[PDB]
Amino acid sequence: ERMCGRMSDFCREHKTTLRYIIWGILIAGYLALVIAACVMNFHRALPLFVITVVAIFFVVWDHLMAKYESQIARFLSPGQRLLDSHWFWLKWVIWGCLILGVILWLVFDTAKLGQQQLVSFGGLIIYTSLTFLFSKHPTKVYWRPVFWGIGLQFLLGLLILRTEPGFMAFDWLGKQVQTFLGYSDAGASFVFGEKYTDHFFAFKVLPIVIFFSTVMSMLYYLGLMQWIIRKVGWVMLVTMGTSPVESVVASGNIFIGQTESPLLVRPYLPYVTKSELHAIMTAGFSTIAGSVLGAYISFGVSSSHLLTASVMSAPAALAISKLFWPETETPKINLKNAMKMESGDSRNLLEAATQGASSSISLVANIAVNLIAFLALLSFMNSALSWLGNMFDYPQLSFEVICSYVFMPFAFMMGVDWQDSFMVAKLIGYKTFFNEFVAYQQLSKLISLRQVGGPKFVDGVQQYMSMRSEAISTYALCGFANFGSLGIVIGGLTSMAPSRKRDITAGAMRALIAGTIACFLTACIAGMLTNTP
Amino acid sequence: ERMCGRMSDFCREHKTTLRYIIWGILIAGYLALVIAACVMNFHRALPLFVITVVAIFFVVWDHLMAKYESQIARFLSPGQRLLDSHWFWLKWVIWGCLILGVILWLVFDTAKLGQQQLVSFGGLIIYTSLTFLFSKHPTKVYWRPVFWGIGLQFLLGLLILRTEPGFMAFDWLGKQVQTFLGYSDAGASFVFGEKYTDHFFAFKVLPIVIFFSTVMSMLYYLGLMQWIIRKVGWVMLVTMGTSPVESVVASGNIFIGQTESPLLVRPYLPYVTKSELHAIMTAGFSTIAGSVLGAYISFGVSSSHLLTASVMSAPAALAISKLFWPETETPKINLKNAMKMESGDSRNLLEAATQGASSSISLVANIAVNLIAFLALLSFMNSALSWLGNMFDYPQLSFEVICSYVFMPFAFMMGVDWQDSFMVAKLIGYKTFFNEFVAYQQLSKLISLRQVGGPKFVDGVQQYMSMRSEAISTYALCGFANFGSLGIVIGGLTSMAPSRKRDITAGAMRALIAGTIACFLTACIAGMLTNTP
Amino acid sequence: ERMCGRMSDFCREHKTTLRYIIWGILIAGYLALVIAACVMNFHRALPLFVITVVAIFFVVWDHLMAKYESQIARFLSPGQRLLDSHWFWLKWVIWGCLILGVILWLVFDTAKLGQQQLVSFGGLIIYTSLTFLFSKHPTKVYWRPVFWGIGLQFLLGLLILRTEPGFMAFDWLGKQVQTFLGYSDAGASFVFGEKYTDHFFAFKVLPIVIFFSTVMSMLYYLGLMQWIIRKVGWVMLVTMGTSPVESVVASGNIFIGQTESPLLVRPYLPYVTKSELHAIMTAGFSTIAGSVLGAYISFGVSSSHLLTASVMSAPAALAISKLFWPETETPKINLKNAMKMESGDSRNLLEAATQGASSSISLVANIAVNLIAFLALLSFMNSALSWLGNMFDYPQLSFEVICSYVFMPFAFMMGVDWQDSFMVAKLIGYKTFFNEFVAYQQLSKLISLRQVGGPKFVDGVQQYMSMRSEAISTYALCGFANFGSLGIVIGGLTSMAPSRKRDITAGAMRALIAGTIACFLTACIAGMLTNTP
Ligand SMILES: CC(C)C(=O)OC[C@H]1O[C@@H](n2ccc(NO)nc2=O)[C@H](O)[C@@H]1O
Ligand SMILES: CC(C)C(=O)OC[C@H]1O[C@@H](n2ccc(NO)nc2=O)[C@H](O)[C@@H]1O
Ligand SMILES: CC(C)C(=O)OC[C@H]1O[C@@H](n2ccc(NO)nc2=O)[C@H](O)[C@@H]1O
Repeated sequence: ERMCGRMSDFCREHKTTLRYIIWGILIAGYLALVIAACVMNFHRALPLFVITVVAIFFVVWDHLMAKYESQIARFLSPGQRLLDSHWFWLKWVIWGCLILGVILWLVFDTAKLGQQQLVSFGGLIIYTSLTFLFSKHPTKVYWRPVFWGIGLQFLLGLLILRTEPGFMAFDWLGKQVQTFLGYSDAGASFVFGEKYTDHFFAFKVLPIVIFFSTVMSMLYYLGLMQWIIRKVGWVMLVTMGTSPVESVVASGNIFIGQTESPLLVRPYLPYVTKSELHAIMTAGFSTIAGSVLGAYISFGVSSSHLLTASVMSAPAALAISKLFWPETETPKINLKNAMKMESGDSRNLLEAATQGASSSISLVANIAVNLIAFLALLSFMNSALSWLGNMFDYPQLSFEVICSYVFMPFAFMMGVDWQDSFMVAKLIGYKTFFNEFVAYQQLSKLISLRQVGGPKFVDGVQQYMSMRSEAISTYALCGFANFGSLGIVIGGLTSMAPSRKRDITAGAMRALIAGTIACFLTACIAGMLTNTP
Repeated sequence: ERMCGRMSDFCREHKTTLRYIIWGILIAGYLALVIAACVMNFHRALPLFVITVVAIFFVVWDHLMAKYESQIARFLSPGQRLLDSHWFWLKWVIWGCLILGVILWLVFDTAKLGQQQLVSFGGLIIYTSLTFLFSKHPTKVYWRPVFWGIGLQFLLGLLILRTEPGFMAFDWLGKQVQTFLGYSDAGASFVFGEKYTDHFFAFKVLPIVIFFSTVMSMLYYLGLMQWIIRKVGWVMLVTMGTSPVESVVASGNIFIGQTESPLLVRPYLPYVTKSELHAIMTAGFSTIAGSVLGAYISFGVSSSHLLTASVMSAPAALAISKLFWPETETPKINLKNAMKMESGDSRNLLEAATQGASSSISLVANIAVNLIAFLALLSFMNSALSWLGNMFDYPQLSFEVICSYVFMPFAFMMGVDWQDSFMVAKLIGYKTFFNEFVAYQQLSKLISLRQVGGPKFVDGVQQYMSMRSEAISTYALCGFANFGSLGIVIGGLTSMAPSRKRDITAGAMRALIAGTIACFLTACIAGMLTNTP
Repeated sequence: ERMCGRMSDFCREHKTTLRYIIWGILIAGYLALVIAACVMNFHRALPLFVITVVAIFFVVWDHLMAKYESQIARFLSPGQRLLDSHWFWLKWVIWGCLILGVILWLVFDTAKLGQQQLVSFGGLIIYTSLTFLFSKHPTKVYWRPVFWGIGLQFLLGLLILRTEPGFMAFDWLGKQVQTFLGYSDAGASFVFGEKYTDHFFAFKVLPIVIFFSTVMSMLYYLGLMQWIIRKVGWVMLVTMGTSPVESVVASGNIFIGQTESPLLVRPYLPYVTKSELHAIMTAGFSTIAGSVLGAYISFGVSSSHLLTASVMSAPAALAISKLFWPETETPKINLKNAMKMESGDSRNLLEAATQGASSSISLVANIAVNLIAFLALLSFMNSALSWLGNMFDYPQLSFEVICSYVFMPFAFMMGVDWQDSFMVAKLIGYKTFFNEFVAYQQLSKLISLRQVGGPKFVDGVQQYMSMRSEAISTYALCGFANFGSLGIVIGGLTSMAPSRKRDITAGAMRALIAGTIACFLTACIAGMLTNTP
């Protein structure tokens, strides 16, 4: 017993020092492995060396910003005062310079590119104007979030699309995510056997979703996801000027699904204002999760375009949300509380993985049941429309025919050419009434038809559309905004915050409309930047 | 801003007028489409014209009954007083006339028809007498509900079976329902692939259930289901004299499943009396849902017989409920509250569809798990009985052999001939211990064997039974009354009304027995009316 | 009415007499059937006669012990007093005799058997010593439970393994269980079709689990399971000296899963001491449920070894629990309350079956989702380790390679030979990180490779291992202790006893360690007793 007591006392004395020493030893061993790998063959060790260098740089940056925050603020303070003193006259100069730059760039670039590249900008203006017309509180609107959101969308699109080094990186990331979800697919062969490929949707895709959920739970436990969310949220906060919680949610939704994104700020969900809740819902509807990215890339959709649309949607979502539902009440939640995100209660990484996997049970069942019901309803609608048309000697009437004409103006305003506008409208209708999976499947069929080659017109029916229309469709359809998703989001949010149940239902439909409009704005910018083939 | 305010004021002024104008314009457009279709070719447009005519007739009837209710009541009032004044002597005359008519009809028709058809009437009397013997409160019984229920069953059966125009309509409706669910069958190919036919029960049937649930939720939101329920409930109320809530529930169960039927009067479940709760459970157990109708028709079961049994069961269920558990306490719930049914809270039709689809998740899983467990138990029971019989040199002993002898008297009393009574008893045992699905499957196998033709007796074992026995089996087995299904009904009812859990548990078994007896009474009437082949 | 009243009075008078008479008549009929079967052919009727004889003997024994308990206690009392009077000097004599017998038995047998058999006893000593070193309260320990637990384990292993009559009985029981669950396998063909064999794990095994749950619920309602639990618990209580509640829980866990084990003493969970809660958790972690027994036997694992390990684990679990976390506070719960177990509230057997089947829905879904997630994580881990190894010119690095070296000492201390220690270590790592199912699958693959025959070494990689190593692996891996089960057990126990939630969370890891240590002790005993092939 005496030896046990002495050992306990010794452990108590050196606890912090022992933890520091063991962590340092582990880090030193990792560095030794890296240096040995570099010594043996640097070319093979290049990725590990790059990862180590970037990790060290980020850690040093974080430590410096933490420790020296006061000094940096003191250094920045005089500049802010000088700018404020001269701001009154200088604001007009800045605005005039920005307008002149916009005019010059638009004229030169878009005029040289062609007429269609300019209709995209026209559609962007039209969409922003229409959102302003039908706003909840038109009189009280803050234009800084809207203008900064559009500017950030433009800058990100310009960098990613007009620069080859930017273009390649997103393709590389898309390939990596596809490979990760391919690893996901293989693991599900055990449970359902090697004949799991027979039932493609139920066996591959739903385990893909489950594995993504488990991985996200594990990363949340480790504390990586939170870091990236904080970085992007700080960028949006320091530029757009939005509230902290809505910014954090918007940053999270880029790689998190709509259902699980509010869990980031669940503890403060009861106290959020109506505007912030509408912003949360709009961000949820306007961005897709990482799980579907692999499947969509597999269909044939471009990885770079998908990732660019996902990144660009969040600023668009916030801007459109602010313009649609401007805030009229003070925000109670503080920045420090919002940025802080509680880690998983799971004791160890494997418990976090188990808890993350278990949650997915409901989601897959809901998705499958909803798909079955809505596809059956679509078949019945097609049969009934065909029956009705036969009376008037037009037996070809169907859901697709109606949706082609109904949604054509939106496709045309986005910058698609006249002929392909109907085809894009069909996809937009499929995305609206049914989940985007089917619309992306149709788009992949069209892309395959174009790639194979052959007659553009087998008969008076067009078979495939141009590359630029495909890019614009990829941007437009990158969202979870569906008439079926409306119910599940309402249910989940009301479950998280029962007190706010009355508020959640009121703003859901406006949130869905705002999400669709944000997708349209992203498509407009992409069309404006992409050249005609 | 001023223009927006003026527009808002103008919209506020004409709100009701604008809604009326837009609805009228839509109706006028529909009428124009109908008239154009009739002009072009009346023969093709015949169904649309008939539907429009019947809809207009029903709308006008409803409007007139609403507006002129007081005038009609005033006109009816003197007749009621005159009847009441002379009722004392006239009641004996009416009863004697009814008895004489019953005697004449029974004698002529059944005596000419044969002996077996008369045993059906004998069995009807026997079942009613036995129910009266073992009533909860034999002294206090109201015979008007029982007599009116039997009379309505007889009238509906007579009309549907003995008249060709009545017989054809129910076949037509059965075909329509079959096609309507076939639309669901196709829709589930997407989720489970084109090889879904490999696993027949799990893939086709459960999506059939899901689609039926979604369609029922959508119709409930629109407000059609409620209309038919109100009409049939009013008929039963004005003839049988039962309480309003039980009548509403019974009318709904004709096309609604037992699990979802109480949702019609969910808000008033806490305050219902014990007798009304027993009536609800009996109505739930004695009728089948619309979802299984398509599958059962597909197996080979006659559509007209299935629909006729479903329609006839509800009056039988109410009459047997009243006789078995007569009410001894006053009914609190009013007619207006009961007939009024709150529409779905879903904001839009598609939200209603999603919510209806989501609820079905539990039901399908419960059905699958229960079927797996009970079929495994059946296999074990057969193996153990065969093992025991071999000791006594009878290795063929099995569940079917015992159930053939055990349930033979019930089959014989229903009017089935002596030879086929054992085969009907096997089906009755399968229906009692396991769901009606397996029993209908066996009946379909027997019907196919009869239709193919061949030896009636391959050996001393009979292979198939006569057509009339098949009809009586179709009537007898049209119910959801099973031992396995007892638990789920109790769970659902307790979930809806936690306060009444003690009342729910006490009366479940009696309700199940009452439902089985109501099914037997319907089978007896069908046997009485159907001629010997 | 008067006749009904007279009948009711007559029934009330003879209630108890009538019930006794009807039960006696049924028993007499069963006896007549048995005697007729014996008359016709005794050889065929042997099993039924044996079952009847054993049942009669057990009923008579229970009745006699009930009625004559006071007389037996009075007869036993003088012996207890005489032993207590002379215990002071006699205890040393007893301990010395036990030690001398242990020395003689160890020397004579093991020295003859070889070096390998003795390392198992050495490992047993090492494990006990290590558990004693790191005890929660090392100063205060009661050694009688530990010594008696080890003695009972040794005796049971000796009887079952070294005697042919004992060895055959467990094989017979295993075959019976395998057939009993093969009955379940057939029953699931209906729901999933005759092509259910295509998806082996999802369709066969999960229905096996469902059927086991249903049968266990039915037996719990009938009241058989409780009888066996009481008998074994009384044996453990009268020999080991543990508290009644922990003994009751441990005895049940032999054939009951960890999740449902505390429901036996749920009402008293709030008042249990910390040590008793630790014992409950340890017993839960160290034993497998009956459902997996059929599947594991089907894979090829020996039935006798599986059943022997399951039986032996509970005494080992209790002994290790007491040694690791000794009790420091008084037990409030009484023996009578603990032994008494409330029966299921289900009204009839079929309601119990339905309720048992319904409960299994969550378990199967959780198991499938966890398997998918963890297998995907394993694939990703193997790919990443292979990528890292290639940099250092060792592309074969993988999870198996690391776990072979990491867990080798544990395998060696159990008595496995040097060459097979690494192969056993891979299985131990699989069991620790993932559920025992995958480890047993790998063991079955190895057993099949051995049985088929061929090269022991296709190359410098060993292909299959010896029989004794397979037996030791079977003993070692018979547990539910996994890093993922940590969360599920904590959640389940905390759901039952919110008051003790903090204690449940505090003492989970120690129980998880103790379960693996107890499994290792059982494996050590099995290795010590099993001869080298
Ligand atoms: C799984 C994908 C390929 C699919 O075809 O499903 C369609 C619907 O699944 C919803 N969904 C999906 C993922 C997620 N988190 O990863 N949260 C969601 O809500 C979402 O509404 C979408 O429309
Ligand atoms: C689904 C059919 C084809 C089947 O084979 O399963 C039999 C069991 O399904 C229950 N059931 C069915 C439908 C419904 N609403 O549409 N409510 C229910 O409860 C019903 O009680 C019976 O026991
Ligand atoms: C079930 C078999 C076929 C399987 O492959 O999965 C293994 C996992 O199933 C858990 N399990 C199992 C039974 C039970 N009660 O009978 N309670 C449980 O928790 C337990 O954790 C184990 O690891």
